[PDB]
Amino acid sequence: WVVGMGIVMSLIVLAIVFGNVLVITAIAKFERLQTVTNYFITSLACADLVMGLAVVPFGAAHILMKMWTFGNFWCEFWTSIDVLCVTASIWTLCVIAVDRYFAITSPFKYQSLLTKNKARVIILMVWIVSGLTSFLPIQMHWYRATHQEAINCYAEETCCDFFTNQAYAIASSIVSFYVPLVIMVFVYSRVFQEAKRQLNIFEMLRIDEGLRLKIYKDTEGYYTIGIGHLLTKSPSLNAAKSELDKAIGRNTNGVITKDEAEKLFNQDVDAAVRGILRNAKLKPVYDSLDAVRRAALINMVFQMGETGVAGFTNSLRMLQQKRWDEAAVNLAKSRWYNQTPNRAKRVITTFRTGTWDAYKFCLKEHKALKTLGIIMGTFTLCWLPFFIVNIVHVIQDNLIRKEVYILLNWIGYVNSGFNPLIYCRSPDFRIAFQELLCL
Ligand SMILES: CC(C)CCC[C@@H](C)[C@H]1CC[C@H]2[C@@H]3CC=C4C[C@@H](O)CC[C@]4(C)[C@H]3CC[C@]12C
Ligand SMILES: CC(C)CCC[C@@H](C)[C@H]1CC[C@H]2[C@@H]3CC=C4C[C@@H](O)CC[C@]4(C)[C@H]3CC[C@]12C
Ligand SMILES: CCCCCCCC/C=C/CCCCCCCC(=O)OC[C@@H](O)CO
Ligand SMILES: CCOC(=O)c1oc2cccc(OC[C@@H](O)CNC(C)C)c2c1C
Repeated sequence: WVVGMGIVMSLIVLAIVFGNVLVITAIAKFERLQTVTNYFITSLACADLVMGLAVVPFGAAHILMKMWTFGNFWCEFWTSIDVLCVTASIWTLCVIAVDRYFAITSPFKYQSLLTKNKARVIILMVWIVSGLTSFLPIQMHWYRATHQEAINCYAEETCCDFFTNQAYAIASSIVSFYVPLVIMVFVYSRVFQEAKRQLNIFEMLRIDEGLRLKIYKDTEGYYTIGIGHLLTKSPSLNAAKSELDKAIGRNTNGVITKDEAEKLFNQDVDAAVRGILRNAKLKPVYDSLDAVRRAALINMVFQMGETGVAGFTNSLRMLQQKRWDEAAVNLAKSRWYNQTPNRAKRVITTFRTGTWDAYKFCLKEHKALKTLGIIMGTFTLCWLPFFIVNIVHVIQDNLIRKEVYILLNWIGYVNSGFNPLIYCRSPDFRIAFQELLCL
């Protein structure tokens, strides 16, 4: 049965190396992925690669042989490297957390304030400082316990149990794990809050309309481009090409850039708003509404125009009277609900709750932030037990077993393999993985 562990432990090392060398190379070779965030992810993957190559294997040999085989020097270095990788990870995660806060609050929503060069420096500092705090206390022997069971393990070359004194145990854990952990959970929950608060009509309509850069057909079969910019009701592609050229002011050939579609969208939302205040029936309702329900109203007029939306006379009467669940029932009784539901259901829910709850993690940059959060969340779950039980061993020392300790450490080790999987949520990372896997 001890063979079982051997296979189990060998399969783990491989997945850590395979997975992480993939992530490293994906970013190194593909420009679409050479961003500040992915620079920090490289720092993360590096730490898990050194973990898999230099750390886990000698952890498996230690367990399976019930002894150290590698002498005192590598015993010390193995420990110092191990601690480094865990520390450099969590601070890198804390940095990712911080960088995303400054991005989401800056007018340049979703893009880092740091330059690529600036990001290289932060990483280098993280590694240098982590390299100090990890190696130095160990080479200088400041970590060491003085009780007999411990001093015996030191003089014995074949023993490499991590015995420390309670002072270092507290000091190392707080500075290495707890401080960057607690900052990261507090800061990143605040980035999640900013994403949701900063949601506006432009992102809303970008979610339930998409962006296509070449001429397509809507669900009605009318020619459309950009973010739901209708070209003509006519069923002639040349008439649609004719309208595009006039709307942009150049020969387009039925294709546009992201810059050109953005100002059509900006004119379209202006128009739907200008329509609202021009219309007799729509004007009052809009004023009565909070900035969120207002956005839902614009959304509709974007899809249907003022005349069509003013037709919901029953429902418009109640949004004005703040009777939210009564309007929502009358909006479901519609051709609009029938025609397209994935989109209507969201709009109605917005009118109902007055919240963005229906649009959570629908935007690409928001899906991107969720992934990062899943990395962070998983790292916490995998390591926290170990570190909690670490510090419980300092207070009442005779409560946690060596078997329990080692096992909780291995729940940590196995975290070095989860990131590459999680990154399969990113479409940019998928296309990258398959190109590299030749598929
Ligand atoms: C002490 C031993 C065991 C581990 C040390 C590994 C060192 C050499 C590695 C781990 C992580 C690495 C960094 C991670 C990725 C960044 C960003 C990249 O755009 C340039 C290189 C740079 C700046 C790397 C420099 C070297 C680095 C610090
Ligand atoms: C004890 C053993 C595991 C240590 C082996 C050292 C390895 C992990 C280090 C030493 C130099 C490092 C590399 C130096 C900089 C490059 C270029 C960068 O664009 C991506 C990271 C990458 C590819 C690093 C990956 C990790 C690396 C290969
Ligand atoms: C159950 C878990 C088992 C996991 C099974 C996986 C293990 C396979 C072996 C990995 C060794 C490491 C190989 C490194 C990865 C090679 C892929 C790669 O990086 O390719 C780049 C190349 O295409 C540039 O052009
Ligand atoms: C016993 C008291 O614990 C710590 O002081 C401590 O602080 C730390 C800070 C960061 C990383 C740490 O390593 C996690 C484990 O993979 C180490 N692998 C063992 C076998 C040494 C530690 C440790 C063990």
